[PDB]
Amino acid sequence: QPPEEVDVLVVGAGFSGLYALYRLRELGRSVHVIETAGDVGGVWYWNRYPGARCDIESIEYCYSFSEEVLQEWNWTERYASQPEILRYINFVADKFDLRSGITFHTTVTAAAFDEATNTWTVDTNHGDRIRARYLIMASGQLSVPQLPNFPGLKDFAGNLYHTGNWPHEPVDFSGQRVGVIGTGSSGIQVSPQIAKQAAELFVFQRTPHFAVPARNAPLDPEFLADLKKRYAEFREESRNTPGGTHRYQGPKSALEVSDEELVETLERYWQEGGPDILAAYRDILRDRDANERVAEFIRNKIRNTVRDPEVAERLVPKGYPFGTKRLILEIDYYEMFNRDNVHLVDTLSAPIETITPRGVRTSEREYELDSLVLATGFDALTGALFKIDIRGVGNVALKEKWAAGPRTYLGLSTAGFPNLFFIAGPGSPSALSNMLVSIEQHVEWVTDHIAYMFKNGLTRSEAVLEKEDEWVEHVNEIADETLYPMTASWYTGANVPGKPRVFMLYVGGFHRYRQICDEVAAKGYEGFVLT
Ligand SMILES: Cc1cc2nc3c(=O)[nH]c(=O)nc-3n(C[C@H](O)[C@H](O)[C@H](O)COP(=O)(O)OP(=O)(O)OC[C@H]3O[C@@H](n4cnc5c(N)ncnc54)[C@H](O)[C@@H]3O)c2cc1C
Ligand SMILES: NC(=O)c1ccc[n+]([C@@H]2O[C@H](COP(=O)([O-])OP(=O)(O)OC[C@H]3O[C@@H](n4cnc5c(N)ncnc54)[C@H](OP(=O)(O)O)[C@@H]3O)[C@@H](O)[C@H]2O)c1
Repeated sequence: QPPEEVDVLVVGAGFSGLYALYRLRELGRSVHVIETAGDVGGVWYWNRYPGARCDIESIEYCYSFSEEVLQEWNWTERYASQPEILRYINFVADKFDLRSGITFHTTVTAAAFDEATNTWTVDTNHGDRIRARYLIMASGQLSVPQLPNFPGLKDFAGNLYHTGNWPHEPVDFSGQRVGVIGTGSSGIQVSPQIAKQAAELFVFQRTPHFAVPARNAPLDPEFLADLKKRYAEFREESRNTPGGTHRYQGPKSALEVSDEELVETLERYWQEGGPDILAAYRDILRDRDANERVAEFIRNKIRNTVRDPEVAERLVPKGYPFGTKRLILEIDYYEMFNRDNVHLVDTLSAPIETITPRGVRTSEREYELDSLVLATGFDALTGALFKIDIRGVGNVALKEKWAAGPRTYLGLSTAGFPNLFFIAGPGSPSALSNMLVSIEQHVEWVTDHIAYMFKNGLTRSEAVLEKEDEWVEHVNEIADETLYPMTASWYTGANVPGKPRVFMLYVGGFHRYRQICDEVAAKGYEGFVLT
């Protein structure tokens, strides 16, 4: 049961909300959180599909705000499984008694600024009404599942699942004819797991995404002990990087090197595994010819992975630059296609027409299935905010202001909507980074800002409209220096039909972006109106 007035409300109980709750307490503030879900964890609470695993390594993908948590906690594998990560979150939440500051089972529905009192009044599906000086939107980047644009979906007789709203109690596909739609990270992760239990597996792929080997391994518990001795320092280094990790920044250009050098250099990445390949060369995301050279190498690796060249060629990604859809880490995925019971249905030759109660109809045949798994992604970046009637000055709706794409200052706030902050979302580095580094800066930067308003006894913080536009024009200016906006991905909005095709994410580098937020805060929050 939620308090009637509060200094700051936080929506979302994943990494972001939890940390905001922790830190606002530290700074002597009344703070409370509302979360749709039954318990903490966010993505790692929702995404229980089998195979679910982080793609940034354990030693990197973690909170660094607590010397205690760094020293105590023991990660076991190169990449944490979803259960491992959920325990981690449960551990941190227990350590600081965080639930006491959280309402669960509660979806927020509407929020509305009030010029009279400079406060947000905020409503829920339980009928709660809450009044606050600030509202922190920590409701995520990949949180509202999206479903494919297909008729007959409610007719399917068998069992229907989305990977981001997966059952809490494990599913049995034993001896079933199972189908998966979507071959993004989710579809690539969950598929080899089902391949192992199902009688026959049908993988319905549209556009092939580029995937490289994870090469998971046990963590050497002595390497973890040396590291722990300099943990704070290790992390501080990851903060001083474009991507938030120790990924080496290749100084050279993909074009300047010989064919022989390109192969040997990319081969040492392919053997090691992980996503560091993205930065093998300075200009992979800057030059069509550079990219193409890297893209081809990866393409051949794929062809050598599958025995049936016909089926191999169907997996090769075509028509978009390498890296401009999110890069996926695979484990035994392409190898899966060698098994008698695994079938790759290519929806580009043969588009899906409809879901029948027996299964899936493409243009060429019909497929019969006991279960259909939807690994079709999310209403990315804007989706969770959009489900919420957010109204600010002049009764202006958030949804409409942003219909031509997100409009923000530093991604952190928007003109016409004072006292409102978005954690790790459009206009900022957000997902183009180890999201934990993205999430800490933002929680800190916002929370420092709230602390600053109270000490100086102010009550109203708004983005100057000119700066907001200056910023937005800046984000698209740099986006267009790269290869990013030239491909239909969730970054653009291209998976939600009708959504405006614009690249939603800052591309300058976490490092660069964070020194801008620092100068800003340093000059007393330049580009804001404070009263
Ligand atoms: C399957 C998956 C795996 C991931 N893998 C990686 C990875 O490899 N590396 C990486 O850096 N990042 C990864 N990400 C990105 C991920 O978003 C971040 O890593 C991070 O977990 C985000 O945490 P968060 O607190 O910002 O939001 P989330 O974890 O997304 O939490 C948002 C919460 O807000 C709640 N919520 C939303 N709207 C409302 C509202 N109306 N009312 C009440 N509650 C609401 C949701 O239920 C959810 O619990 C992954 C994402 C997914 C989907
Ligand atoms: N290992 C990890 O670290 C991990 C795991 C899961 C998620 N994530 C994060 O969250 C993002 C989501 O990954 P995701 O796989 O869940 O979602 P996604 O990347 O958006 O994948 C969408 C997939 O579903 C397909 N699809 C969507 N609509 C379709 C339709 N109407 N008909 C047929 N196919 C359709 C897409 O094909 P098209 O390409 O042709 O659109 C693609 O194959 C990831 O990129 C990453 O940022 C990370």
